[PDB]
Amino acid sequence: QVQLLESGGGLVQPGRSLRLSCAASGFTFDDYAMHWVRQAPGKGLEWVSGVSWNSGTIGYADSVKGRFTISRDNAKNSLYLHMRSLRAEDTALYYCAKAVEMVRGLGADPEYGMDV
Amino acid sequence: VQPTESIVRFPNITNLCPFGEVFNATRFASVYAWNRKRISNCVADYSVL
Repeated sequence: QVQLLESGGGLVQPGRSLRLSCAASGFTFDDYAMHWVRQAPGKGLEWVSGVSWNSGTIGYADSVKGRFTISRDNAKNSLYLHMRSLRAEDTALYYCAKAVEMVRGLGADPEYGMDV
Repeated sequence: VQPTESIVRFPNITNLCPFGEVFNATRFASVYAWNRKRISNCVADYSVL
C-alpha cells in the first residue's frame, strides 16, 4: 500500500515563503527517484521539479530558476519543497510521487517513472 | 623436522559492498542537500583505491 500525504495548503499570500511536506509509506523510500509536478488551477499539468535516489536536486523549471528548494528527510521518510517569491500564476496543484525504476535494474541513473 | 611454507585459507570471496557506482553515479547532491548512508554486512576491498 504505497501512500503519499501532502501538506502545506491553505490560504497563503503570493510572494511569501512556503513549506510543503509529502510523507511516503508502503515502500522503501530512499531507493527511488522522486518528482514534484506543477498543475496551475484552471489549466493543465506540467513538470516542476524532481530529485534523484541519492537525494540529488534534478533542477528547477524555466520561470523559477534558483529560488525553490527540494530536500529529502531520509530519517523519517519524508520530502519537503520550499517556495519563495510567489506570484498569482505560480499557483499550482503540486503533486508528489516516486519513480518505478529500481537501483541496479535495466548505463545511467534512472529517474523517470511518474508512477503513484 | 622443520616446516617449509605457509598456507592461508578462506571460502570464496563473497558479496562485495557496492562502493563503485556510488561514486560512478550520475551526480552528487548539494552541501545543505548533502547525502549520507550506512553500509554493513558486506566486504570492502580498498584495493581499487
